[PDB]
Amino acid sequence: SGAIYVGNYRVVNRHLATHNDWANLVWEDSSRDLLVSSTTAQGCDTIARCDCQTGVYYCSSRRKHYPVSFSKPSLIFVEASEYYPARYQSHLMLAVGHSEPGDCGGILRCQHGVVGIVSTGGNGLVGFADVRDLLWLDE
Ligand SMILES: COc1ncccc1NC(=O)N1CCC[C@H](C(N)=O)C1
Ligand SMILES: [Zn+2]
Repeated sequence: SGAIYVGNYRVVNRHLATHNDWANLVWEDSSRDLLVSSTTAQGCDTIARCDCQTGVYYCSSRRKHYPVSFSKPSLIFVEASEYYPARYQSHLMLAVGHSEPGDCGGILRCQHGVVGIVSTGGNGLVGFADVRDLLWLDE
């Protein structure tokens, strides 16, 4: 679990969005595993606008943060799960690191701000849904 709170927006993994997220929907994209909902309170986070390929992510299944080197956002094949058929997920960044399904939502940050959230993993890989191209989150 986990979310990014920026301005009057909440960014979550689309497959973990709640009834309240869908009732206050701003934007969603199944190919990116992202959903953004509107909030009444002002959010605590800021979004990185950079080309960093290193950062630190929060891993809830270890109660720890780990440093990572990750690929540029790309179109990556993701195996079928209970949430989606087998498909290509876009804007995904992979790194070597630990994850379990419940780690989805953990934030990846660089020195500039939030880069994305944990969205996929397995066998010592972890994948992050990038949010740095979503410029409207800041307006
Ligand atoms: C962090 O996730 C994991 N980590 C380790 C083992 C397995 C997983 N799970 C996944 O990768 N899933 C399940 C949830 C929906 C994901 C998607 N973005 O399509 C795919
Ligand atoms: Zn950065």
